[PDB]
Amino acid sequence: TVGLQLIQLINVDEVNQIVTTNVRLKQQWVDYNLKWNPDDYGGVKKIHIPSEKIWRPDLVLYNNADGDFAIVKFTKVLLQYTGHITWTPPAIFKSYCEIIVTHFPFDEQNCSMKLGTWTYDGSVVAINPESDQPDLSNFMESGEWVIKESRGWKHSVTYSCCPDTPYLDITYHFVMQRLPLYFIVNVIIPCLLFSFLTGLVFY
Amino acid sequence: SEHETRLVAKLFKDYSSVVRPVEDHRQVVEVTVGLQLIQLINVDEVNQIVTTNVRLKQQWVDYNLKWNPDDYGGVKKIHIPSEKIWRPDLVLYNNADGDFAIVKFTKVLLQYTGHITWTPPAIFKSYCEIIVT
Amino acid sequence: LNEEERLIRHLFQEKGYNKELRPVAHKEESVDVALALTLSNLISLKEVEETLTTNVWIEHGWTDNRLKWNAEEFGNISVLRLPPDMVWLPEIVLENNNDGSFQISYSCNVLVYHYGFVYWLPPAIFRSSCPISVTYFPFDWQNCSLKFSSLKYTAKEITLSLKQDAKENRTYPVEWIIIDPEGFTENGEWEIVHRPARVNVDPRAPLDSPSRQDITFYLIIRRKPLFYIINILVPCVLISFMVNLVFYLPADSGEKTSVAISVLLAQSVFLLLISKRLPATSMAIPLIGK
Amino acid sequence: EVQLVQWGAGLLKPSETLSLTCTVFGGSLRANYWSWIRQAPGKGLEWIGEINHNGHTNYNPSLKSRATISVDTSKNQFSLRLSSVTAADTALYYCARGSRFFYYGAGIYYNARRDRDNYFDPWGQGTLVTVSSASTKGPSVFPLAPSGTAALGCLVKDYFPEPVTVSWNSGALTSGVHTFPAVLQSSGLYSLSSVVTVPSSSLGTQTYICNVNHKPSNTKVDKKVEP
Amino acid sequence: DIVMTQSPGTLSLSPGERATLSCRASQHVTGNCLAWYQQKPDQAPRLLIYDASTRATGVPDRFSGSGSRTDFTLTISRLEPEDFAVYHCQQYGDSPPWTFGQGTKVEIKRTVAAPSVFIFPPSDEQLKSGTASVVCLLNNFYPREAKVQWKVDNALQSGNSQESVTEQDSKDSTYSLSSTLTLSKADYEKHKVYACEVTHQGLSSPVTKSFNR
Amino acid sequence: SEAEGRLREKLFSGYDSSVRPAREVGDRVRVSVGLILAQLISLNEKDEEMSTKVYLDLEWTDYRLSWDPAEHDGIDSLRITAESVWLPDVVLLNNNDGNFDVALDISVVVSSDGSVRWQPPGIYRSSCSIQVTYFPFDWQNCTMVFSSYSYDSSEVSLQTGLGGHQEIHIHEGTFIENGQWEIIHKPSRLIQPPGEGQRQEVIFYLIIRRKPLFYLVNV
Ligand SMILES: *[C@@H]1O[C@H](CO)[C@@H](O[C@@H]2O[C@H](CO)[C@@H](O[C@@H]3O[C@H](CO[C@H]4O[C@H](CO[C@H]5O[C@H](CO)[C@@H](O)[C@H](O)[C@@H]5O)[C@@H](O)[C@H](O[C@H]5O[C@H](CO)[C@@H](O)[C@H](O)[C@@H]5O)[C@@H]4O)[C@@H](O)[C@H](O[C@H]4O[C@H](CO)[C@@H](O)[C@H](O)[C@@H]4O)[C@@H]3O)[C@H](O)[C@H]2NC(C)=O)[C@H](O)[C@H]1NC(C)=O
Ligand SMILES: *[C@@H]1O[C@H](CO)[C@@H](O[C@@H]2O[C@H](CO)[C@@H](O)[C@H](O)[C@H]2NC(C)=O)[C@H](O)[C@H]1NC(C)=O
Ligand SMILES: CC(C)CCC[C@@H](C)[C@H]1CC[C@H]2[C@@H]3CC=C4C[C@@H](O)CC[C@]4(C)[C@H]3CC[C@]12C
Ligand SMILES: *[C@H]1O[C@H](CO)[C@@H](O)[C@H](O)[C@H]1NC(C)=O
Repeated sequence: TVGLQLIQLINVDEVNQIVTTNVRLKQQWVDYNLKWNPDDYGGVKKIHIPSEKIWRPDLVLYNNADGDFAIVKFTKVLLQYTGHITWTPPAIFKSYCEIIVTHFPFDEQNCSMKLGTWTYDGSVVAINPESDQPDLSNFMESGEWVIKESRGWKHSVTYSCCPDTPYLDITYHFVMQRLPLYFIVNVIIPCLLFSFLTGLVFY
Repeated sequence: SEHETRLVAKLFKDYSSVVRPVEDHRQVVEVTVGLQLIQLINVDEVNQIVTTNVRLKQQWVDYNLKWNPDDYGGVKKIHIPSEKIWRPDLVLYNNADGDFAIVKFTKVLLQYTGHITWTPPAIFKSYCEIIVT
Repeated sequence: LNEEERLIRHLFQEKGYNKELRPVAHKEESVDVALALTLSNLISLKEVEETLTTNVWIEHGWTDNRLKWNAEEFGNISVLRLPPDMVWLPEIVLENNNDGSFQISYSCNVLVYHYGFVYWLPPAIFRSSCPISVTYFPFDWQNCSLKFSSLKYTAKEITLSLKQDAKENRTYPVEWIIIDPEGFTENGEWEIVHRPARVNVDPRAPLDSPSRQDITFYLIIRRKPLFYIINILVPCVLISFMVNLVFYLPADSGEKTSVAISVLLAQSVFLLLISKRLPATSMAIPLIGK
Repeated sequence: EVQLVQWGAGLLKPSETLSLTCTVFGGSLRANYWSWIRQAPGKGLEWIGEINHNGHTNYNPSLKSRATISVDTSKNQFSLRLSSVTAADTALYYCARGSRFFYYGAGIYYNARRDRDNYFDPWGQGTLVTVSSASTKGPSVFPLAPSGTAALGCLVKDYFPEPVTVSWNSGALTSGVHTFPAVLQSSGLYSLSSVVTVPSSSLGTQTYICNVNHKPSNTKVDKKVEP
Repeated sequence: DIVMTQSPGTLSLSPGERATLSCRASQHVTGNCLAWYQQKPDQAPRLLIYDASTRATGVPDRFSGSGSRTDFTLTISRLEPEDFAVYHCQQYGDSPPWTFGQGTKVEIKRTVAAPSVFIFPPSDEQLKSGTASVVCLLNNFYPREAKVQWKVDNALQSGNSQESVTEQDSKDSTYSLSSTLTLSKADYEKHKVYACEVTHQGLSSPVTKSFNR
Repeated sequence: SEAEGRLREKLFSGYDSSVRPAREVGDRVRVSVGLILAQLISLNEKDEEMSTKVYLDLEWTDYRLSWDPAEHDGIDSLRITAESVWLPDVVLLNNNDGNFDVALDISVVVSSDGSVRWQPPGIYRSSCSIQVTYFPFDWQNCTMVFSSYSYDSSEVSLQTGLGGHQEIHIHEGTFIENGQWEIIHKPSRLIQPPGEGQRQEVIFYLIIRRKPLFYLVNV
């Protein structure tokens, strides 16, 4: 189970078409060989283990622009006695987003993050969304953008050559609206003043 | 060098880099510290940061790292990696946006008497009050 | 995964796999390493720094006969995912980087098939040197290259080649950069015109040199000059042409030289604007500079 | 258990086109390369060519201009066509399974490659191919008359095409019989002899008859051999 | 492109002995990719060894492969009656074309035995048709090496005879050979004495059988 | 590779890569130092530093890494990861950014007689005092000083790589020429200590002339 928490929208780079965000990538799965009976260990029902010591899914941001492709912050995992593992590493995602500049600075963007297991197909590792939407409960307010909509979709692709091997991904998309006050004040009003001053020569 | 190989094996057989290198815990480790300024890289007045290239020569004595040269073919001084031994943890208190401690762990020169000389390099980005009057 | 655990134990523990040795029967043999490159996206081309930033996926294929097993004996397992640090690797690096990052970014798992074939698709962000021809700027096209070779192995130890497609009645080599039509979207300022791939061998270099062999992927890219047109060239050209109005101004207006010198000042401001956008190279004067 | 069954006409005339077909049972053509190999009498094995299920072929350089190998996956068959045959192409032809062929990857990375294990473990039964300008003919059978053991026999001369069978006394006499391999004469016809050694004391008392059969001519001869 | 040469050519060895067959490559065989095949009469070749050392399925422990680079060996520890066949080597490590060796036949060794020689004149029936065949039989000899010469009135013949040899007998393990001299009837009548002279290591001196026409 | 594995196991039994190879006390390791310039990346006048991409060329001998080829299937050389062998701690002393080391350790080539050759890549930022008097019609004298950081001249002796030109090697075909700088001279020199702690140096000098066309057009 994969869930995305968006902590902050750090920056939108319209030139290189890169969205940089701070995220937490919650990943939940059962490990068959990491079960125990708490009664045999003094009632210990959960422990904390280094993530480097265990198998993990190899989730990669497929549409990475120029940042890290996979998790580099190997924080500890919470392991329950039932073998359930929760791992919530942080990351800074730099994702490509096709920026349409037609209505700039009154523009709206649709920036996505496509996540998938790089080397495992759907017949060995299956990924499912945790929720229909990204978790925005701990989202810091942006002084430049307003997130109008957010939604996560799972996609499964089967190629005609290999009908028994689906390839899975989860794409989280954000529809965002620019706040135009900075450009209105700093750019549009001076240009309007010059345009008005242009006509005064004829009087 | 077979003699130096044997000596290095012997010195670190039962060595501990955790405890201070003294025969008795009530003794004080005496460290001689010298700063060599190689370059004044930058004086940023806007952010009030001085970047300098330095060597931080540190000299002390490790009681447990001693040997008789006659037992090792006359080897009197060796170079060993600094990460294996106890070192003083010098820190730049007024570090602004650089490293607090030494991060470039160059080799130490060790004499048969246990005298250690360690001369690491560093880039000190220190904080200085810039009077612009 | 009793069977995968048993198979990994058999391949590595029981048979004593040594990743430091190449997969050859004798030292004089060379390992065939096939390479292909997928351009995920062209991040940028910085003219002043003369640097190309790209996101690429490097498809490696080779054979390791020590990693062979008969699948029926191991639960019909046909493929294994393994960390790349467990197996021997062909240490392919970007030779012509200009930042010191020679290697791939994410060391993903290798896919090892039961017939000994090793498939490895690491992605990478590369920053490579691309000297810039400013002669026709902003109507210019550039020619960048990504030169891949091995510094830890020479032509005596590994033989580099392009990916050979063999799905049809005639095999052929993949002599171009792969661009996925669904996963690729063009850079906002650069359009790819050509994207060839070549195996370069220096006849004069010795076989035991790392510089004997390389595989180079080239990008011929055309600038899309709409931004520079709209925001620089039309204002600059119109303001420069505006100076000719002084000949139609009567001398009694007392405002001819003011108009002319003001046009000169505006051109100076434009030159200040343009000086910050191109490198200070001496091969040619840029077209806008001309 | 993969089985290879060959068929095709073995008897051809110079300048014609040999055509052979090999059918696979117990397996598909997709998983392997498939080769044709010829063995001349008193000579080593010679590889002609190979094909996979996609129709990708490799050929011996000495036979590339005349040999064409094709594949038909619907019937699980692959065929050899050798053009402009001469007497030098007379040989025992085999089909066999070569190296394994595998597919890997998905999408634009889907590809195929062969394994480096091109040894021929399963073989066809073999088809004898003879290229002659000769015409079906029956043998003449002549006695080799006995002159303490005696020898006698029958000369089976000038026949085509192989084979002839020879027995003695309707199969009752087998001890001491030697029937020689046929020799091909310059005329283009085959000759052989069959001989038997017997006690010289039996030459007066025992009858010796060689029974010769050549099916292409329905030749059936019982030749009594006596001193 | 790679030429394979099998050195022994023919190996006459007794049952229960140890056989060693050699294969030589004109070029390095990459990866020790060498296969050994066995071929009995009237049968297709059967894979014995692959990868130069690995026994194929159903291959007894008596067969063992070894060697590397350009020198490879097949060893049969104890020879059984069923192991007397033709053995081939093949290389598959350096792309097509795939090439074999010329083969090495392993024969059974027996006590040297001399041929019994017989000569047969042409039959009246054959002469009626205009040709004359004279047959010389060498029966039940070993080893295989033998020489037959035809003399017509003490004049050595050349070009007008053909030989045929049987395989080794299933029991005694010996060989028989026929030599047939073909003449026109007209040439046959031009001469009186027809003779075949046989040399073999079991004969103290050459044996002649002859007749007078 | 099994024979190579046996040779590797034999060579590295009891081998200490942190110990300088000296068969007798007082023996000095001769290290031949040369440089190949792959790209003159830049000369930043504001920061006063030259950025270069190079390949070092370091040659020495390690008696412990010798073998008889006839006893090891005719193997007369090996490629070994550089961290597994003793290296001379040769660094760029006059680096400006604080980076002393090579970009990638790669492998060493070890011959059967104990000779070791190492050609690691390096991206270097070296301090260069800019002579500003005749800018932009100026020429600069930017040095790259290479020396052992720890071992003294009594332990490791340096010499200019040659085999003999005392120059920076530039490959005529593959060299990335800088569009703002022309290389006039490119010598190398061995600097002895004055007159233990004394250390030799190998200095590679780049005398470069700026091509001032831009400043002629824009200023
Ligand atoms: C901003 O941009 C983002 C893009 O980055 C954009 O996001 C799109 O949002 C729309 C919704 O508005 C998405 O469309 C929905 O996708 C749902 C998921 O589709 C996938 O999963 C389907 C289910 O798979 C399972 O079940 C099927 C059987 O049902 C089975 O075969 C599978 O194996 C599996 O078990 C799957 O069917 C679907 O496959 C379809 O699409 C692919 C890709 O085009 C195609 O190749 C297939 O042939 C097939 O057509 C896919 O894999 C889906 O459930 C959902 O369906 C509802 O709506 C449709 C409307 O037509 C109804 O018909 C249907 O009954 C449902 O009610 C819908 O299609 C879209 O996929 C997003 N895109 C991406 C890439 O994330 C935002 O909208 C943009 N925001 C703006 C502009 O405001
Ligand atoms: C391999 O396949 C290609 C493609 O089918 C064949 O090329 C075609 O052959 C037909 C002959 O019937 C021509 O009409 C076509 O014009 C050819 N080209 C194409 C693009 O179809 C090729 O002949 C095949 N090779 C063999 C030996 O079978
Ligand atoms: C006086 C008017 C024409 C304004 C001045 C226009 C000047 C700046 C010229 C110089 C080069 C010109 C461009 C060169 C090539 C093309 C062709 C086609 O792609 C559309 C127009 C476009 C892109 C031109 C637009 C106008 C242009 C930018
Ligand atoms: C592999 O082995 C299993 C167990 O014997 C068998 O059921 C299966 O059919 C075999 N083949 C494949 C491709 O699974």
